[PDB]
Amino acid sequence: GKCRGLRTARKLRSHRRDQKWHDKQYKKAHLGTALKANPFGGASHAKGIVLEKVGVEAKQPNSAIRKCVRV
Amino acid sequence: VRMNVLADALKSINNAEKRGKRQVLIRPCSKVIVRFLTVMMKHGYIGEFEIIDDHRAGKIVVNLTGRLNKCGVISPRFDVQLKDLEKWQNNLLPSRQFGFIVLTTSAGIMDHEEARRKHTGGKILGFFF
Amino acid sequence: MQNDAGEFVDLYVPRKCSASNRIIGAKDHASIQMNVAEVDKVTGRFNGQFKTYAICGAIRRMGESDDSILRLAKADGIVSKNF
Amino acid sequence: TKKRRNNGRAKKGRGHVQPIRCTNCARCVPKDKAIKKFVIRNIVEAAAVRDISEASVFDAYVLPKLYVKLHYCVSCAIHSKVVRNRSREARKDRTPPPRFR
Amino acid sequence: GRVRTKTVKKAARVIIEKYYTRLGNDFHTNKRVCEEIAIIPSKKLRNKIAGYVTHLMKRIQRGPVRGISIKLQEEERERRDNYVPEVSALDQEIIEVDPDTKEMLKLLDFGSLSNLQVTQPTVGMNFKTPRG
Amino acid sequence: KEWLPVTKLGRLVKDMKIKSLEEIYLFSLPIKESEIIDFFLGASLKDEVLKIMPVQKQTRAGQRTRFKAFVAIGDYNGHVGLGVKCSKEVATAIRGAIILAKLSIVPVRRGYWGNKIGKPHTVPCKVTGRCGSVLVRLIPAPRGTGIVSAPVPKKLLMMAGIDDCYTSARGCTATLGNFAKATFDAISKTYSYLTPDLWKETVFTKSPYQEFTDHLVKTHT
Amino acid sequence: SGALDVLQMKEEDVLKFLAAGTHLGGTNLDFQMEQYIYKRKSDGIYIINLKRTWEKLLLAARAIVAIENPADVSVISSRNTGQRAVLKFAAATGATPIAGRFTPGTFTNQIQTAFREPRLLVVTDPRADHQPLTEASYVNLPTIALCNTDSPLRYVDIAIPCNNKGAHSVGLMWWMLAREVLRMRGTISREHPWEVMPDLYFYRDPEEIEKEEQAAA
Amino acid sequence: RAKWRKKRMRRLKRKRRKMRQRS
RNA sequence: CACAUGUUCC
RNA sequence: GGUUCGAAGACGAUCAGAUACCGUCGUAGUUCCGACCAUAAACGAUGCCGACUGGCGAUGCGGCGGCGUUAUUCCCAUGACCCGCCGGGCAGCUUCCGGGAAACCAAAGUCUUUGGGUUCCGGGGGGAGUAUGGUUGCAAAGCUGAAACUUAAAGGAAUUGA
Repeated sequence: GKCRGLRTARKLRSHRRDQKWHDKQYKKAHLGTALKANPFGGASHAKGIVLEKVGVEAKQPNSAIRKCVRV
Repeated sequence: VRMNVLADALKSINNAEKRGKRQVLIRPCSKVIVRFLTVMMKHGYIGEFEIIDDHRAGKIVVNLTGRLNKCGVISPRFDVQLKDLEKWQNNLLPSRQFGFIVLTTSAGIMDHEEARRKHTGGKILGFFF
Repeated sequence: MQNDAGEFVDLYVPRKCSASNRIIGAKDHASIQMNVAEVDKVTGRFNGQFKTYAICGAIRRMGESDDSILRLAKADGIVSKNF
Repeated sequence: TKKRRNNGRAKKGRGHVQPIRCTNCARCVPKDKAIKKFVIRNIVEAAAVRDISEASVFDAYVLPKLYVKLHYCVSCAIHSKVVRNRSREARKDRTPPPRFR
Repeated sequence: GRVRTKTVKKAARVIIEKYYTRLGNDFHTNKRVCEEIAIIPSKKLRNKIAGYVTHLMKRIQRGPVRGISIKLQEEERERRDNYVPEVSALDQEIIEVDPDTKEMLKLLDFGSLSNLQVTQPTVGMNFKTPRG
Repeated sequence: KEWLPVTKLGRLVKDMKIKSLEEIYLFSLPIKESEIIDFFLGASLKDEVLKIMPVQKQTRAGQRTRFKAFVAIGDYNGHVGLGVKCSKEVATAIRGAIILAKLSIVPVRRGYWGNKIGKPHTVPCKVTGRCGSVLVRLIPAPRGTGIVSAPVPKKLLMMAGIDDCYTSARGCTATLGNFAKATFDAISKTYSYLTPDLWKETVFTKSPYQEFTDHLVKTHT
Repeated sequence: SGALDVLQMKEEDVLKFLAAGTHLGGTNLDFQMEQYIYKRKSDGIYIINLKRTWEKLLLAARAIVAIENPADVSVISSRNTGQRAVLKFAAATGATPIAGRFTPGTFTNQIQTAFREPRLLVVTDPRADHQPLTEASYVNLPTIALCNTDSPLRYVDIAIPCNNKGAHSVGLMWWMLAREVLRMRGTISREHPWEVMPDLYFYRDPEEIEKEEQAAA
Repeated sequence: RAKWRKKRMRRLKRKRRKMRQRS
């Protein structure tokens, strides 16, 4: 790195501890706020009940009417 | 300021080896430095050296040949055992055809190939290839 | 380059520059052999033998070519030692 | 993308100098950044030099002169057509044009 | 309002190089000389080249031409390049020799010379152009 | 088919006076004729078109596109090279990369690893090559491992006959133009890097121009 | 060359350099020729050592005769000051001349008519002949350049310090070189001086050509 | 110009801080 | 001294 | 205390619209002192110390020596020029040193031939320097500082047309 001593280990991994949070992959897997916001809640499949049907207008040139469902 | 006596010595001679000088002037002379090049005397990588042994930090003038492409300095001085003398050469040396890792031990400053013989590793200095 | 048993396995041995004491690459397009004629000690005329030298292209592109060959020819006695 | 070594200014160790006002406009430019034309000017160009001579006091009276140090900015010098845009190979040529006429 | 192009100039020059001896000075004199020595497609093109043929000899009559290869001029340049002057100005009896050039000769093999003249050193060693 | 010689070293090929192309790369005289490699080692010289890529130029009237082909050449014994050609047609761009690929062959160094028994299988030392932002390294490998590298530099490494290879790269390797030529500098560095085996000073053989200068003025201009 | 009893610095050559103005240098200095300069005289002029001129002439004259074929040795003088000397050396020694207006591509284009592969190159000065030195790094060609105290030493293999500016000083250089290269090869002896005068190689201004012709008539 | 892209957010903050004290 | 703007896909 | 200039604001012209550019004013301000705030494209967009590596012409400080010129003319000695050099001070030209993606740089070089020492700081673009919390300030505001969500792009250098 930038500091190159022999007993700088606390200078080393504390200067690697806090920008691990600025990495998105480490922050996502260790901050539970998105885990709370995960509507699966740690799952992969979920049952659902329909209340209406919603037609979604598509994007820029590739345009159509998309069949979407309120769940 | 001046932190290392051996790192600046190898950087000064590598700055002139790419240029092609035959005689250079290195500002320090340490106990480690004067017997550091004696390893290259037994390996024939650099020509014979003359020093100015005075009441100051002496100046060493070494004869320059082309046999040493680059001598490397590592900072700081990591500890090396014989459970990992094969470990560094996988990332540090070009091969076992040539390339040398030098170490300073209780036997003295000495090479990894002969460190296998006397069975003593330890405090390390650098590598020349 | 020779093997365990002692046979030269390399397909050629590359040249060496005599100034910087380093080898010459296969695609070095500026390396030059200096061909120096031999002068007889009593006749002064051409003999039939040479004192060949070599210079690399990097020394040419900084400008230290002639200073080296003067030093190279001093050791071989071509340049006068009194100077 | 960087265009000059010194970016239109002749400041290398100052950091801060005294601004000066321009001439064509009132543009506030630092002194070592504006173009300083020390224009030399005779009072009458071609017309009255013969006309003063027939109404002067002494024999071959010498005419006085004006010395004003103009300070044009970047936009005011190009609007007065003094400086010119140059190729990047010819930008480094900072020698002044000669004084042939 | 007339410029000789590349086609006219390449046809006119090669005619002069090979057929110098057959050309004259008036335009009409060598105009029909060019008729027999080349295959000219049209009446106009023959008169176009031959004017520039006559235009170049006025350059030749003025003096030598850069882009031409004449055997006679080549021999005349060899006659003047191998011209022999009188005795050399390298071997004189009077030679200006600066004070600082003696001690390099004095420490050499021939210290004392015969036909040399020691000169005065120039007092005041200012030799550089003013700045600006 | 009937070759007319031009270059001075080119005449030396047909006179049966030079034994191999190794003496040319001893003296490193430049090569401009493309049949000399065919003459000596044109038996197993194998061609391969890497890729086609429609590079384009924007013009005032319409659009303007010309192609570009990449070729790795060699026999499976020490000699490989690279060829680059950007031409209008895919046929001429492919042959242009074929025809210049002879002109830029660099002999690689095969060396031993540990014991020196058998055949030289790997790179003698750790060397790298520099061009653009793509980095590549020739790392020695143990016996019987193979060319452990990306598929495009994998092809150029078994293209020379060097078998055990280890690599370590950095950069936008998707630009394989900058990635193939990075190996080219690395393999060319072996004959520029000084070896402790090659501390023996080289006796200077006399140049073939100097050796055969009598014949160089009697059979041509 | 080195301490050779046949090849000392000669008395009859002493008077030629002093009258010509060869030992005088320029106002400035190039960093390369520290060993080739004795001392600085008055009014900013350097002094070029004659012993260094003799020795570097021999090493230059070693390589000329070492190439046993003089038919493939090229000579360049793009400046008009060395024009007259070098042209007739092609006829005398056997060389191939490059006398002004050099064409780029003569060493890389196989289609050009003037496609050459010589063995040795002769340069009157590196500044006017920098373009020939460019292709010297692409094809392996030795060169000689007559260098001043300010001339660059880029892509120059063998260099001889002298004055490449004065008219009387330049034509002395090729004449003495021609007088030497004839001595190593078995054509002309060494005890007797050469019959041909050194004035034959001095470039003459066209002002004096029409003026000396007046003295003839 | 990005200078008043910042100043637009600055007017939003003064408006948003004033409704804090109203409650 | 003024001159602002030319609806989306290719 | 307000000379000049000049936010806000007013008036006269242009505009289809000026709440703008132009001109006439003109308040806070711009000037000084005592208390605040600590933001700038605070830029060399390039942290600090230290060894080495192209020359070249300069300039400034101090020191060394020297033909000579000019004043104290009345010289020793001091000054001003000229020649070099020494440590560094802002610097400048060239470049196949070398680096870089290139523009370019003698450092942005000594970097896969990877480690001289050390501080601050970034991890795709937005959301966002935002919410909240704490803290300084009379205030404007400053410092620290998110998340949900959204996107297959955002961006830098370079070539050619327009």
